[PDB]
Amino acid sequence: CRPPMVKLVCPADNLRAEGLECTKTCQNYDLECMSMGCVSGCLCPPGMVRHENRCVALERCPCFHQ
Amino acid sequence: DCQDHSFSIVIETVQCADDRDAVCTRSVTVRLPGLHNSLVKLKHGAGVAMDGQDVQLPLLKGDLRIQHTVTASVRLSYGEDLQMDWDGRGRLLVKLSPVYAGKTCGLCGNYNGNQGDDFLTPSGLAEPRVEDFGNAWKL
Amino acid sequence: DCQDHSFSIVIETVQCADDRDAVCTRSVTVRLPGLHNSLVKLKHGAGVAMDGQDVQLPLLKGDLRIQHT
Amino acid sequence: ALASYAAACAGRGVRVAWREPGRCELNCPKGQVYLQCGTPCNLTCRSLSYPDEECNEACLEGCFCPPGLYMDERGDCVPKAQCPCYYDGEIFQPEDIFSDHHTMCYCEDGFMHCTM
Amino acid sequence: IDGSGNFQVLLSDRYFNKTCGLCGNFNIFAEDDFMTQEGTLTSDPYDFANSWALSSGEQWCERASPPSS
Ligand SMILES: *[C@@H]1O[C@H](CO)[C@@H](O)[C@H](O)[C@H]1NC(C)=O
Ligand SMILES: *[C@@H]1O[C@H](CO)[C@@H](O)[C@H](O)[C@H]1NC(C)=O
Ligand SMILES: [Ca+2]
Ligand SMILES: [Ca+2]
Repeated sequence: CRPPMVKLVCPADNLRAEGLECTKTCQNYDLECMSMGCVSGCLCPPGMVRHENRCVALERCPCFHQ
Repeated sequence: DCQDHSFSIVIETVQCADDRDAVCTRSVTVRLPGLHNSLVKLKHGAGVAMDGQDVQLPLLKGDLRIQHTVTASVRLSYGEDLQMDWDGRGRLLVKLSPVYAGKTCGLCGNYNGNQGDDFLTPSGLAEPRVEDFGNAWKL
Repeated sequence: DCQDHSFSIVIETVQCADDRDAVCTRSVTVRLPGLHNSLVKLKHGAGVAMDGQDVQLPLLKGDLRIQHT
Repeated sequence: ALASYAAACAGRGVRVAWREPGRCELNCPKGQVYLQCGTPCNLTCRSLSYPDEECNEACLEGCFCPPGLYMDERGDCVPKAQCPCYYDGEIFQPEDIFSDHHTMCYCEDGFMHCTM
Repeated sequence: IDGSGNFQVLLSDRYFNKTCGLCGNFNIFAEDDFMTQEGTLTSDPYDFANSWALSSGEQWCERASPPSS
């Protein structure tokens, strides 16, 4: 859909796929993310997390105090 | 569980009563990795719906039991340790056995004896304010 | 259907009322290869159990509807 | 055995009473009416929340309610504008409001009136 | 309040863009003064104006509807 990472839409067997509904940011990375069902969209590759602008290397998102 | 990954409870809240401060809860969803991979939504009525299919109570399975109670509510159970109550209009109670005595990360806090570290974020430091506390457990 | 295999119906019959000739029917099972492989059992009460799990009516699926009348 | 014949007749258009005190009269529960054909496309508060699904039904000879009332979820037929609202899976209650992030919904009578 | 029962209020300058009630926000633009209590904007008069009702113990109020006459 948009470079520089690949896209997937849905396998749609009984909807386990992580679509646009569950985008691992650097705040949600560890949390038990929910999955209502696969939705065709766009996402960065698994070894990556989104920040405010785009997806930047995992080892550079800040850790948040107050 | 946060140590052995044996359950997880996730709640959904939406605002009621056309007012700034009144915020309710609609539904609770429970996940049990022991039962393959089961999602058991609890809905606004007395409804239960496991893996998308509305079901008729009582339910018996490998180690899970769901059943009505006398005062028109529900009662989910798991083996000798976990237990829940839920009646329609957003009032959930969750009892828990002393087996999980110190291993829990959630919005209820870990389960040792001290209430002085109950605002402990997933990073590791505890917050002074309640507002920044709950913005850390969003999904 | 026997020619395209679209559905199949089976009934189970037992004896009632402690007599030689009083025979009844208990349950009905319908198999629809269209819904993957679905087994819907119709029980002695009004209960319905799809693939072993009871359901609460009304049910809607691809083209399948079950409801109280 | 008698009712099977009467049902077979009705498929050919013939209507027949054949029921009197002293035979199997339906013993309808209280608060309901045994009355003959009542063309059921309503009498359930579900039909109020979903008004555009279907109405093509024949005569049935069931238990029904007086023509100002509807049946409740648990089985009573007292309500008029006291019967709940159905929504996406759940069940709500008269005079309720909620607002998540996209829509604002209340429910008057038996329908929603979601906006946004 | 007149003899007829007509109400009137006259606010001051230091409340520009700060009033919030049923006579609407106080701003120069006359198109965005149906903002509900939740902060969103609507078009329906009664949906906008039922969000500003106040209840007090004994007196409970329902949702108001436009007259059908
Ligand atoms: C239900 O549908 C029938 C069919 O036209 C209609 O005559 C009746 O007024 C409706 N309402 C009730 C309460 O029966
Ligand atoms: C009114 O106040 C809000 C919030 O400070 C601001 O965004 C908006 O521009 C103000 N309107 C005017 C006309 O100044
Ligand atoms: Ca503690
Ligand atoms: Ca204005």
